[PDB]
Amino acid sequence: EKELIKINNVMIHKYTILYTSNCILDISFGEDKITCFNNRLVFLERGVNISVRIQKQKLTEKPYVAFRLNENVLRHLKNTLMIIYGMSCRGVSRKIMTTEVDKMLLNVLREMMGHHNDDSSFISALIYLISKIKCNDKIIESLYMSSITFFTDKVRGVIEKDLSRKWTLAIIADVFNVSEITIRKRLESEDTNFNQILMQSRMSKAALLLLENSYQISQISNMIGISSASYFIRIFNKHFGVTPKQFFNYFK
Amino acid sequence: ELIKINNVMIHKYTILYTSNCILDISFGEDKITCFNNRLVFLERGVNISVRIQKQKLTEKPYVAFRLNENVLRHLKNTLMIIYGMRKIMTTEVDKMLLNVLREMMGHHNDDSSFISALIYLISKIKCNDKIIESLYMSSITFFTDKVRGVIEKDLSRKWTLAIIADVFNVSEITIRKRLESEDTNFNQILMQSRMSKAALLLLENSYQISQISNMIGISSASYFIRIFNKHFGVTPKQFFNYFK
Repeated sequence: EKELIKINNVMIHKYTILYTSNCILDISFGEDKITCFNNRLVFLERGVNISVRIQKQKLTEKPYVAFRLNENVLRHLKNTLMIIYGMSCRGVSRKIMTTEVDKMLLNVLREMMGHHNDDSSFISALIYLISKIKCNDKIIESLYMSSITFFTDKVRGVIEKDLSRKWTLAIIADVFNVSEITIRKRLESEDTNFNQILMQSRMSKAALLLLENSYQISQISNMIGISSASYFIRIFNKHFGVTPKQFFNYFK
Repeated sequence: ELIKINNVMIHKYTILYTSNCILDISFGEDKITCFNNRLVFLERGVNISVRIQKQKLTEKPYVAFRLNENVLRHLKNTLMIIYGMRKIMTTEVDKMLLNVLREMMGHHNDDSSFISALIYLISKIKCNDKIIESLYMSSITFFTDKVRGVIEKDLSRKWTLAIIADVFNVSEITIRKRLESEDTNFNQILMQSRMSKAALLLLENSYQISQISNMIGISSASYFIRIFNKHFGVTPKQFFNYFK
């Protein structure tokens, strides 16, 4: 295989926490850059766009461990911790943060991995994890910032109910009962456009499907409303700077 | 080594780790046993007897956590969030719990981080539903509660049912009857208010019983000691001997 990879156009759709089990992680956020080694934790503010360069330690193994917080769970943390702590602008050091993982936490993380669909015990274990972190002040700010719902999210959340649907601005306009114009403007106010949001959401999904049981490219291509498997690989590659195959191989 | 201790009333939710003791709990006339190395979950407001057996004599038999006002107020909003929408319980401790316990002990006066350590621990115990429910129960505010606060304004002060009437600008009948609908009496509340302060003070400093007797508003030091032994089934002396 190969131990280095570089991936672009990575929007963080949901607050993500990374533990660099097996890899050293260089994150290019805007004109800034940020580095995560080895046994360590990374907090990624919802809604950042990045490039990343990942160097593996062991090539038999998957470069890091990932926690995506769905919107329910993110809402629960935020409220919880804003009662427990509180609200004593934001760039770089406030969005992407790292911290050293002592053996205590390492095993807390192991427990958090076990907890697929047990959100009770997961939000619990996370509150505690965060209680063990220095400069958790900015994590909790970061969670506040990540809770804010934008119209973009409203759109995305609809789209994402079925990505394979053949979505058009015209359709979405209709979903909001608002003029086609309005949608494009509301998005522009939030510095995006529909077809972009659609690209993103598809390519995200595409990527998450690869990393699974796995399906074939046609399947996945179909699953995200793309016609040609050959064609999909093209857009995917242009988007992440890698083909679906390279990517699966690196991660699965 | 071994001691038997009676009529122990819990004002604020309590957990045990039986680090260095095997603990046999009489709740009602059921008797419950926690072997060495066990967690124990104790509804606020309960009255029990315990028989405590130390393994090593140079340690305190156990670790006890008693929860204050802020803490359980926060738990409620918070665990309500995390769960959403059966008095004494015991359970086994793995290495994970065991360490968290340690860290709980080290959050001397850290609200935020203890609250947090706690929430997680709860979530790691089977049938915690019951433990969370026990925490619901303990959050509810009663009249007995309001009284104790007022009694606690100053334990040494000369409380009579008559003076309490004065203090709430209400009849003495109101007082005793609101308690009777809660199936308790003023002197039991006053008993345990004083016996609480007393038992706690014994282990805190090595201050004289005279001082303590002053502190809880008892005129005779002789009088105190006999109330104590009749309450807890051991004298002030043996009790300090055991736990310190």
